[PDB]
Amino acid sequence: NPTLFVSYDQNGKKLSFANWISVLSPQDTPFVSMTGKESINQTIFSWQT
Amino acid sequence: TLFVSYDQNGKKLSFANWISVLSPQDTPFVSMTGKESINQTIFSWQT
Amino acid sequence: NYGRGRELMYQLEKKGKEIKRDLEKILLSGQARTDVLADQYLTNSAADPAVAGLNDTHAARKTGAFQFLCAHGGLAGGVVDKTKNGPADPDTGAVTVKVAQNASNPTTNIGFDEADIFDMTLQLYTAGSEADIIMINPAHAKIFAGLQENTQGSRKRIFENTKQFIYEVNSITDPLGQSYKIIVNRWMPTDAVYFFRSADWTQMVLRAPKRTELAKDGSYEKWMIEMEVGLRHRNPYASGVLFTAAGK
Amino acid sequence: DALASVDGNNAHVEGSRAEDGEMKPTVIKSNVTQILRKVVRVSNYGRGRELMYQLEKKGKEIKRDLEKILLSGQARTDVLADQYLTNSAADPAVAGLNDTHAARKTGAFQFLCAHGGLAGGVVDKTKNGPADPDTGAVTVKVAQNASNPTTNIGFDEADIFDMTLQLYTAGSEADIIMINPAHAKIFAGLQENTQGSRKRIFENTKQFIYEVNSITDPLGQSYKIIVNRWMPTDAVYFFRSADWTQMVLRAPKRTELAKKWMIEMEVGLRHRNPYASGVLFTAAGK
Amino acid sequence: DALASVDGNNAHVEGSRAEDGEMKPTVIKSNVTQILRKVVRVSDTANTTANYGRGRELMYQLEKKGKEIKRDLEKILLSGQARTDVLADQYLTNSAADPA
Amino acid sequence: TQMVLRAPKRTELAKDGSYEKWMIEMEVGLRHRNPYASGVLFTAAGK
Repeated sequence: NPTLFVSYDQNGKKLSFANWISVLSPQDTPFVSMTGKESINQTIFSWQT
Repeated sequence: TLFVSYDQNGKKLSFANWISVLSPQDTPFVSMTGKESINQTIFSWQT
Repeated sequence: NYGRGRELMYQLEKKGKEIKRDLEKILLSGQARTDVLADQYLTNSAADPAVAGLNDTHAARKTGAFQFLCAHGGLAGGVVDKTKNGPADPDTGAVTVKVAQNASNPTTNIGFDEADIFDMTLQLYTAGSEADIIMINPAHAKIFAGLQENTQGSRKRIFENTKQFIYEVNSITDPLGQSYKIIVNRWMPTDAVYFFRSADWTQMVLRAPKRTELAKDGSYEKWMIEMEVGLRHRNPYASGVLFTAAGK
Repeated sequence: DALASVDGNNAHVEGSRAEDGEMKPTVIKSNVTQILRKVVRVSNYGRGRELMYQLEKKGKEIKRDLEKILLSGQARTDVLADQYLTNSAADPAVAGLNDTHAARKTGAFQFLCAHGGLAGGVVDKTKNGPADPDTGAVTVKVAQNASNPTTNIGFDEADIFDMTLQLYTAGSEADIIMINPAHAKIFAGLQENTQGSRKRIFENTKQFIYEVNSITDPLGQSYKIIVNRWMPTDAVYFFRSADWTQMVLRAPKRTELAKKWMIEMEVGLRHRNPYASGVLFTAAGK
Repeated sequence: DALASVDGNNAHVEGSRAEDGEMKPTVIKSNVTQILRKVVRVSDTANTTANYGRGRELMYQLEKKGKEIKRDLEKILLSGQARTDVLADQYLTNSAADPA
Repeated sequence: TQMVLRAPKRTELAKDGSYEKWMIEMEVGLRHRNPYASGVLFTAAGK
């Protein structure tokens, strides 16, 4: 339509989304993630105070 | 926790201009003779 | 899609992050222990009493946190009472958990008084824990900073033509020669502080984080994450905690 | 929008029997772009060619206007609110008359920073923002200067540290703070006090440095301060480089109308996440 | 979209171009892309049993069902159907149509 | 032209007490261009 270019009636638009998702969430685990493991078999363990 | 990562769908695509055309392109004179152009606004011929 | 990649791997990573956050909160919280096994013939006679024979519900399953008394005073039913001073260890005599009052400060400024830290350190010293670490949540570090501000003039800062200003404190030295470092965690009850110890106090996992799934009923994309971690302390009278001043 | 909550207890009894999950997927946010004209109209000691001079002057003026607007409290207002597409209707009564022109208004800074209201077209400067479901954090709060009996309009000594705490809880990682020169005196005097716990020293020094350009909350978050005269006096901002981006559609073009000189710059504002940046209004409660 | 309305007369003036038209997002909505379904629930004794003409009943019924779904698809594309799904596309300014 | 979503494929879902289930899950769709481009002619005895 070379006569006049109009914008409000523009059909078949392109939403122009963003290829990224800000998933910011607090998850640091400073020390508790760096303690270790003592894998066991049962679920009734103890430590003999 | 709870990573699914199946619903991104960040397509963000635009239109493609798939419109239809109905243009007849016979052009008999332009194809056979060529180009001819008058200069004045009025033209006459004798018979 | 336009911003999403897939509906399974994305959701799977989501659930993994969520399960890690859940574990982090559960370990450092008031997750009272609730078990049904009142075993009496233990100590090298491992058996389940006649009860719990054929039934397969087994609802109650929890651990840790006071109920898991952890050297606390007392809890009110299914909720941990953050108002009960701990017992006295007969070894030397020391309470590792107490509740200071908010009378030295206004009746609306919930927090410590700069003297409870040293009291806790002395209690630990008498108990012989040798703890040197602090896990505290926000809204209480400002106390660690302004301990040298809410005074009469005795303590004071200095700024020698320096454009920087600082209210950060990540270490203190007890008068007993015990150095303590501060580390901020956000999964706390925002009303207490933990004088926990180093990695010596470790946890143990029975079923590591692993995926399973059922095949199909008519149609679905089911998945599972069923880690079975558990916690463990060591000589509960060693470490200690300090609740904040609320009143009663 | 956010990650899923913690939910606290997650014990189980050897059985899933789920409810199709509680995903509750993200929310889709958008923004609009506006237009700036700054027309030029020409109808001689040293100026000579005044055209280029006035053109550069108007360019600087439009840049200043952009810097003033993007930091205002405007709120995007247009016929479309959440159904921006409406490809079916899309203002059907537009073609044929072409005189239904509405005014494109873009979203401002204070509108995208997790606001809690707006006075029609401006953000309300007396109402704190809501809380994000991920972790309880109020990134927009009404300042409360508990030092004076509501007489002086100034930041409290511990009102920016509250913002730092909230951001750390929400995980913004911002490290910049813009401020109007009508408030730098506050941070300048903050290095001193009357109780006697904070005081400068001069050990045979021929200098009187009275300035602050760095802060570190007890949480260990550094914050660099910068001054900008194009901000509203009754507000302070907590910026961050990557969290804010400037979207542009039409670059500044020097041209003329249909068959004078003029400029036309289509620009819009984008913000990665509302609960990342922080704003704080300065006033007394009433 | 629209192409033209009328041809008529082409005489024009230097100012007879006031205005004509309006603007509203396109009315092309969507296609729902219906789905098909064919299943069997053969047992084990059935798959193990034998019979004349065919072998494992399971594969026989599975192939029959494949042919049947092919026929069903071929027939559906020719019958009279109209889409009325509740997932109205409605893009474009109030896009993504997720208020329901 | 058609609008196959992923594909026509056969696969089994979770079984039962000596059952055996299978599914196809074929998903397609049509696509006409210029609705005013294909002819239709019904047959009627009258109106």
